Amino acid sequence: LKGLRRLVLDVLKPHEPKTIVFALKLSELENVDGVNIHLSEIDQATENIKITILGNNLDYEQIKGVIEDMGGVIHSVDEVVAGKIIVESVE
Amino acid sequence: SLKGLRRLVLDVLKPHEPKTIVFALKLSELENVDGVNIHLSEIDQATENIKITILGNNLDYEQIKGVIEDMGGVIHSVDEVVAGKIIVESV
Amino acid sequence: SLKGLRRLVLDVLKPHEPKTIVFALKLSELENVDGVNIHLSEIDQATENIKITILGNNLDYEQIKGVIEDMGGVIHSVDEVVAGKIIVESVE
Amino acid sequence: SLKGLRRLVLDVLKPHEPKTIVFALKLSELENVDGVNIHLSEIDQATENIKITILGNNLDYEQIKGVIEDMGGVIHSVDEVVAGKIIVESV
Amino acid sequence: LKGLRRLVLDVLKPHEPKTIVFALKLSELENVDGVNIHLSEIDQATENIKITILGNNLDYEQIKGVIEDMGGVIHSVDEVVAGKIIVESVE
Amino acid sequence: SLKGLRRLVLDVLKPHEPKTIVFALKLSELENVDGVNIHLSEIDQATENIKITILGNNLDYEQIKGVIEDMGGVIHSVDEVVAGKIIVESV
Amino acid sequence: SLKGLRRLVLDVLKPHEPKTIVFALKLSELENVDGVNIHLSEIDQATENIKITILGNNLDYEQIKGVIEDMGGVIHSVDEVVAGKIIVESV
Ligand SMILES: [Mg+2]
Ligand SMILES: [Mg+2]
Ligand SMILES: [Mg+2]
Ligand SMILES: [Mg+2]
Ligand SMILES: [Mg+2]
Ligand SMILES: [Mg+2]
Ligand SMILES: [Mg+2]
Ligand SMILES: [Mg+2]
Ligand SMILES: [Mg+2]
Ligand SMILES: [Mg+2]
Ligand SMILES: [Mg+2]
Ligand SMILES: [Mg+2]
Ligand SMILES: [Mg+2]
Ligand SMILES: [Mg+2]
Ligand SMILES: [Mg+2]
Ligand SMILES: [Mg+2]
Ligand SMILES: [Mg+2]
Ligand SMILES: [Mg+2]
Repeated sequence: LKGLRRLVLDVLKPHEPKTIVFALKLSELENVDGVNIHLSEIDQATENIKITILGNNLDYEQIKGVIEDMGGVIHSVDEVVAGKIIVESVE
Repeated sequence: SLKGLRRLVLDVLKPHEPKTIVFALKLSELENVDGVNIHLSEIDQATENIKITILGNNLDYEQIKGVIEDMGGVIHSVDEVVAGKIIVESV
Repeated sequence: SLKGLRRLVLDVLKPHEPKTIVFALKLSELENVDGVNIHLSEIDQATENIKITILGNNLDYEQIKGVIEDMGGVIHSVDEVVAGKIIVESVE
Repeated sequence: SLKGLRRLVLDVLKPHEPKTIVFALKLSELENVDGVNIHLSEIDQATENIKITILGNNLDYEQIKGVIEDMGGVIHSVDEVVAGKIIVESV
Repeated sequence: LKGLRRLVLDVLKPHEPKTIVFALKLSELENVDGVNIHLSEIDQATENIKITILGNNLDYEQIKGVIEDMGGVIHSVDEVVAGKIIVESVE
Repeated sequence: SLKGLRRLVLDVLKPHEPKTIVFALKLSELENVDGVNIHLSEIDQATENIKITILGNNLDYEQIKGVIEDMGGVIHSVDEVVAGKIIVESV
Repeated sequence: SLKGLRRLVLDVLKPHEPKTIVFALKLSELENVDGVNIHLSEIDQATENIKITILGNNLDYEQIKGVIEDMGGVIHSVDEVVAGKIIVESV
């Protein structure tokens, strides 16, 4: 258990494909334990989704690749957890 | 083994009849479904807004949507999707 | 064996009598009912609005509705339903 | 066997005497009462408003009512009732 | 496990002695398992404190004596828990 | 044996130097101190207000106050205190 | 031995480049560090404000500060410090 452990991505995307498709593909990466997609807000042609990815030594670029290949773009990385222990934010 | 779509939060519109209970039962009788939670969002005239949370393993979206429509329901939005081996909650 | 209806949150309106502790007792005595929670939402002139939470296994809605209605209450709406092997909570 | 009335929350009005500690002790001394919690809601110039939560097995309402009345208090309302094998919480 | 188990007191006391001593003396009473003193507000010559006393079969008169013999006064009993099971107030 | 001052929540005022890191460090090296948490409440032109939480057994206030003093800090108030065999939280 | 600085929460300012993932990775690769959490507070024109929480044992601040500065980061303030054997949370 090392490297990138959890990422929270601010992603913008068209209506297609559906977020279940995004979720599935991402979840199928080998170093990924689970993926959560939260619909932030849908608009006229786009959709704003918050993706939480849990894993072990996650390959950002890989993750960004799957996302972009499906027409989505990453607007920002909101949270990054790295290491042996999943450290939560102290608000 | 646990994989695929694990949880779906669905925004659904439907007529008073049949009652949410039938939906819950029918959805819960699906093969990979562990459980189903149907929360009433708001009642209107001849209409009813519910939030459907379906937990299970490698769930079939299409099979779920099918059940719902087969009962006069319609899916307005997919609010949250969880996929993978571990259930990940939104940060 | 866990299956069927597992939990219901019923919005019920009823005259003052019988008291809610009687609704609770009667509902709790039903077979397959693990427990019952009756929350008082508001008291009116000659009526009360109460929230009923029923836990159990493979619950029979009609039977539960029967008890509530035999008792003088009316179900205005089913606010929550849970069905299946696992009691899944609502994600907020 | 665990059954009957399991937990009550009572809206009680009482004179300043006797003290809430006397109500709590006396009620906790009842045959099938596991515990009692008295939360002071408001002290008025000649009376007080308390919320009495009583936990137990097959609780006797009339008996609990009696103890409260012999002590000079009166039950204004029954806010929550729990009954059966398991203690269920409101959702 | 019988009698008074928890008490929450609204106490008024002059600046001296320090709460550090209240908590310390009270914690030293026979049937007390622990004491939590929370500072509500401090004024020009006094301060309002919240005393949480946990234990088994607590003696109110003893505690009250210890409080007064130190200069503080009990303005009110905010919560009382009696019995075999520590029952929290249902909100 | 677990007794006396168990936890303290200290409101402290101190010049920017020495840094809170040194404060936490020297306090944590005290005899019966299990751990220390220093929370920066507010920085000012020449001073900063921190909240200090000290966990341990039969803690010595005089000692704690001493160390804080020596580094130029000052205890403005004692917001919370726990004493006794068991750690009791406020209700 | 479980001692010293256990957890730190640093308010940091930095240019968009390099990404926060590299910071999170590099800080997690430091000896003594069990895990790192970088929360995005805000993105500005040429800058970015992040809150970094570091967990581990007997952490070296000067080392952490260096890694950050070596990457263009700057520590505007140390918001929380935990030191000792047990991780203590702010009350
Ligand atoms: Mg919009
Ligand atoms: Mg409407
Ligand atoms: Mg009304
Ligand atoms: Mg009304
Ligand atoms: Mg209604
Ligand atoms: Mg209703
Ligand atoms: Mg009232
Ligand atoms: Mg009044
Ligand atoms: Mg009043
Ligand atoms: Mg009332
Ligand atoms: Mg004042
Ligand atoms: Mg005052
Ligand atoms: Mg007062
Ligand atoms: Mg100031
Ligand atoms: Mg200021
Ligand atoms: Mg700005
Ligand atoms: Mg700043
Ligand atoms: Mg700052």
